[PDB]
Amino acid sequence: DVELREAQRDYLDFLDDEEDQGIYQSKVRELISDNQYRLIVNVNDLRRKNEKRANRLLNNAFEELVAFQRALKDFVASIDATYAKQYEEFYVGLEGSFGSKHVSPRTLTSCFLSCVVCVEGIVTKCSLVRPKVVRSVHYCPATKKTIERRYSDLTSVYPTKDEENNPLETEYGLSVYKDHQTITIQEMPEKAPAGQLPRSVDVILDDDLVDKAKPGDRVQVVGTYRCLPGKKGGYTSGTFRTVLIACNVKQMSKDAQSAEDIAKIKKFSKTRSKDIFDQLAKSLAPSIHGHDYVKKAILCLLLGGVERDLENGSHIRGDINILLIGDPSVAKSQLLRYVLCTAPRAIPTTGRGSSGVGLTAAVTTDQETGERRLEAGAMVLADRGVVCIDEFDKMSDMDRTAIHEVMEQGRVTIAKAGIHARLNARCSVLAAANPVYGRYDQYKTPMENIGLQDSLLSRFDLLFIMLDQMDPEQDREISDHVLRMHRYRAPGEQDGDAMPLQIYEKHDNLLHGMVSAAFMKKYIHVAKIIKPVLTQESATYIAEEYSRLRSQDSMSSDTARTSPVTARTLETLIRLATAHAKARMSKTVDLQDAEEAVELVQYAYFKKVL
Amino acid sequence: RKSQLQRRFKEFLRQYRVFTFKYRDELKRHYNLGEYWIEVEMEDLASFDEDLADYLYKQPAEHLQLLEEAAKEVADEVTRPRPSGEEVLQDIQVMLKSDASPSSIRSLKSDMMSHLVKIPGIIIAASAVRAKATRISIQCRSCRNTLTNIAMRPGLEGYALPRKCPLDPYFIMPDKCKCVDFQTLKLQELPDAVPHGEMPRHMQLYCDRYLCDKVVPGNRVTIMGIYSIKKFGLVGVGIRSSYIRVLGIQVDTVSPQEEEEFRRLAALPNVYEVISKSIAPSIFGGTDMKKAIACLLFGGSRKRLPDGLTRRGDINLLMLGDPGTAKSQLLKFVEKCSPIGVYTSGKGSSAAGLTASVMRDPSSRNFIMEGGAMVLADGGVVCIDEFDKMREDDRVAIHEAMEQQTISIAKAGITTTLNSRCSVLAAANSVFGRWDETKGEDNIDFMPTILSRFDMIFIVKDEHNEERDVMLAKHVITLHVSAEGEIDLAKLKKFIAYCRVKCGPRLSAEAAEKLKNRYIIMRSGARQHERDSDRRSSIPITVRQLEAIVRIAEALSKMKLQPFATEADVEEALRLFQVSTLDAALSG
DNA sequence: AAAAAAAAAAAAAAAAAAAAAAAAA
DNA sequence: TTTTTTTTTTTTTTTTTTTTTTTTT
Ligand SMILES: Nc1ncnc2c1ncn2[C@@H]1O[C@H](COP(=O)(O)OP(=O)(O)O)[C@@H](O)[C@H]1O
Ligand SMILES: Nc1ncnc2c1ncn2[C@@H]1O[C@H](COP(=O)(O)OP(=O)(O)O)[C@@H](O)[C@H]1O
Ligand SMILES: [Mg+2]
Ligand SMILES: [Mg+2]
Ligand SMILES: [Zn+2]
Repeated sequence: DVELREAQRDYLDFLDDEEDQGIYQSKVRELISDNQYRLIVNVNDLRRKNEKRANRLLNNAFEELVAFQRALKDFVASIDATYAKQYEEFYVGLEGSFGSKHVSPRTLTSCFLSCVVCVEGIVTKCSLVRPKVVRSVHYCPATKKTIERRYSDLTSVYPTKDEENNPLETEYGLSVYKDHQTITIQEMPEKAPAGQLPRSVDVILDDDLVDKAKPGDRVQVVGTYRCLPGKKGGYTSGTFRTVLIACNVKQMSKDAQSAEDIAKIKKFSKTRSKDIFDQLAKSLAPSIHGHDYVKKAILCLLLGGVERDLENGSHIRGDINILLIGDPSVAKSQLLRYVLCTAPRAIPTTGRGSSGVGLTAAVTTDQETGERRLEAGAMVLADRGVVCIDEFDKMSDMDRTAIHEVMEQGRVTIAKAGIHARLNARCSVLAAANPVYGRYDQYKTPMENIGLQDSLLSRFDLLFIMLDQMDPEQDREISDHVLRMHRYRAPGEQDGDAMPLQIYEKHDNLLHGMVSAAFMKKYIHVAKIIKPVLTQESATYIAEEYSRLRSQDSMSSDTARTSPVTARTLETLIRLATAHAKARMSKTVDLQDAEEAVELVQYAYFKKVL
Repeated sequence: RKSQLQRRFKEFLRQYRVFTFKYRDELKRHYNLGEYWIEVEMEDLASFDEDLADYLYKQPAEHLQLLEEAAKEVADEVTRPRPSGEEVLQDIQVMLKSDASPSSIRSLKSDMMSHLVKIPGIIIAASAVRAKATRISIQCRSCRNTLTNIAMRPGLEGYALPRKCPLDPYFIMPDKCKCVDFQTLKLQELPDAVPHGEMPRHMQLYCDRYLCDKVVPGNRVTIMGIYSIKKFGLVGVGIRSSYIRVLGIQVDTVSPQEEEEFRRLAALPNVYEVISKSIAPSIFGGTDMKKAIACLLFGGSRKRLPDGLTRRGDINLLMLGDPGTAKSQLLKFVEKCSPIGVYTSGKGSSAAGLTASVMRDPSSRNFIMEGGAMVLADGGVVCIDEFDKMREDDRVAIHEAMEQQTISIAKAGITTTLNSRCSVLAAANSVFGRWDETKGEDNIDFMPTILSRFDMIFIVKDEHNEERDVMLAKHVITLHVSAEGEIDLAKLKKFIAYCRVKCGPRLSAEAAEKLKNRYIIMRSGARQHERDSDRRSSIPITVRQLEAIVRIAEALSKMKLQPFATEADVEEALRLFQVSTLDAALSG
């Protein structure tokens, strides 16, 4: 086959990346070093190096991918034959910019059959992983003969009797299976037209991809679109069943996860080892003005404290739960929106938009196998993440009491007669609230300005009252900030048109009169891994502070507690202190972190009553 | 011979004129654009060669095949020179339409089978686009020979594999068979045509390559197709379920000249005045309300800051008044005039909820999104009459949506945030029914938080006037008798759409300064009035009101396509917000 | 705060339309 | 070998009960 030989030669030449930037040679070194047998190749590279090869690969996926994989196996054999001998086949995944192939399940028309398609969609079905045999081995006790039979990928006869009718006992251990799964993906409800029902498509996942995507996750699947046949039969209808044989599955949450950036982070941490936390917090939500303490507290929510697992298996949560009660138009919902945009695995929700079994996980019947199955609820999905609950007050109290366990111990215990489980929900809850009566009556105690019972207020470690004080100077400042924001226009990209349906950022005068959001994201992500240890002086300081906080004297006349001070408060201090330590890469919770958390708690837990 | 008929079709396509050859150039442009389909007007075919049209009406099945082949050959003759990699000629689907009035579904008796039939209806369900094979290849299992290019019939007509090259040794190779789009729809008789006491009849439509997804359920459609029965390997005896082979679909209900027309319309010195007097001419009075509604229609500008946060640019308006004023009429006009608009009541509408809902199909286990008025009205206007009678769930949903523009729903299946970028125009009556000043500020039961959402709140009254009553009655009688500066509905709607898509303005430094000072003074005055009354007026003023004034200024400057909002438009927006502060302050 | 009525969930049963395999001659 | 009747499976809908939720005293 001249065409196939040419394709393989071109692909091998591409993979032979030493004269060029050495990107794919390094990628092959990566895949061999970490012991995986699938390579991911950016299509943009094929377009940049050979447009004919890229077009052929995209328009005729099957044979081109076969040639590419064979060239990949040859190249890995050349670089190392020992590893290359381990795996029968080396697979390939694609990614990049798919000009016209990038579509959704709705736009997926029969025109793309036998082509390469990079679809984006919401996963609806994930079937059980089954081992599909590819090579069977059968042993005959009578004849002592071991017979191997191959099973080509024809996406059938299984031998049982020898030539002279001697029973064959299959050798399961020596047989070769590849794990295989089928999922059903759907077009994102956001981009689907509001009127008609959702449109979906099947996807078939071989090894290395069987469980790369879980139900109810927004994913991008790159693969080949082909037609399935019916079973043997004299008559057939022109109808054909089409699936997307995936070559790569990726989580669209690129936010979920270089030496230059690491060096930048190290230098930024070491430069001023005192006020990095304040500089970050001030830069947390640039569009919003004021609320320095609230921004500080949120910065602690993003970092979070440190979880403690004792020898007895006891669990002490290391996440920080924050509540923001506010008069109308004080940017609490805007802060929740920012947390959604920035914090990874930030699950939004609203008061009555998630009732009972939807907010937390649920249990149903499979309805096909008759077997009970769990249902990842709104918050169990938010494990190791943030849950932004807006309009918290309007929730039915049943839902509220259905959050205490996840808020405190971070696990949801659900059990019906058939099945029982304790799903992991280690999420930090950021709740927004409009105080009873709509607006905050400063001439009433914060206790009666909040309709929540004492226990739930205890659940929240920090409770911020954000009043709509109109101090004319403060109103002038807020108006200046807002109007400057409303005037801002994107640099160069815009010139008076409308919107269709580095450590430090450049200092604009219309936004400043701070640190980059991307740099802030990277620094926060790296800092979140640090695990500081409390110091003896810090422990004594926090203990004394908690002792006074419980003491009546800590509150003067006409000042009331915004929430009861109990054991949790103490942990909050630690957690908050821990958070402040993580901002400085401290690795040791010194006194500065403890006292900063202490002042934060003192500000949060007492309100002056007029 | 059939070759003669195809030759005549070729002549008709190549030489039909109107000078200009419509179909030759249509083939050129469509094939160059890659459409690979055309829309043949039946009357032109009949006029050029009436015999061809009669044949089509009597024997569509093969005459349409001949026409498609002729169109393919003509397209080759007109666009043969192509770059390497696409020179292979492409078959062409030939949709056909006509001006003939449709025949009622009740007249589709047995005789009309296999004839070309034109019927009206309402599509109540559409299946997903799928694959049907036009050319299949079968390979023998024993001899492994191939019988490539087995012509496949269109429509719901399967095919039987050969028995003799064992017996029945052939299997289909999926990788070698060419298929095309495919879709099945359910067409119900139009409810108007259904007899009084009578069930609505039904029919099954079958689309094809480019007819798939040209309609969505709920469309009022006229279908021209081939009345055909299923052909699947052959007390009711010998009954073959019947269906229509869809060939032509017509869904019932901007040129550069119009772009320049809009440009000159905006340039008029009094464009604002002509627009203000050109929304509810039948309704008498309420000039300020009409100006505010125009501002709402044009909307402000959506801003996304570098941090990613979004500032809504859609104005929200509320109108509290006695039940006498023409405000529901105003909402009906607004929904009829906005480019995208929906009218609904507080408790949703008739079998059409207000806010979106998500449910999982227990059988298919999908995530069905039943769209409420808000999500359907994305990018447009939602006119909520009886806005004070919502349900708690809907009250919270709109509470979130009017500010964030998004409805966040998390069910046992998934979490999601539907995008509802709708401008809310709400109408309502007082709590008691008639606005009585003696209980001023107690005539509204809305919680203070909701009232913050609305950019402007208008208060209407009819407490007393004789001259106004006489003028109103005489004007209504004059309107019913009759039954210039008025931009017609279509022109106004297209102008609104063009302005919204094209022009997004921003404030200027001086305008921002003036608005800042004015807002500071308004806040001071409101605070002082609240202190004097020793109570909190249930109509607050917040930074959200500053955003509202900015949005109104942006809409005023967007009317004129001016990139920057000047001082005069900010002053006008301040006056408009003053006509609602008349309820914020003068009410108490 | 607790009971009465309503609504929704969920699970089990039925129709049924169509494709494939085993038994019969 | 070739038909035929069954077998399934794969969707979809429908009905009863229970549970969950909403409104009233
Ligand atoms: N301190 C502030 N700084 C910047 N913007 C603000 C501030 N207070 C209010 N706003 C503006 O007012 C609007 C109200 O935001 P939102 O949080 O949705 O209302 P609420 O606080 O009542 O939930 C936001 O769009 C925000 O831009
Ligand atoms: N200013 C007005 N100009 C013209 N017609 C009016 C005016 N005010 C009331 N009407 C008429 O009175 C009727 C009542 O109006 P409607 O909008 O139904 O009141 P509501 O909104 O309270 O239901 C309408 O049919 C309208 O034609
Ligand atoms: Mg809010
Ligand atoms: Mg009305
Ligand atoms: Zn043969």
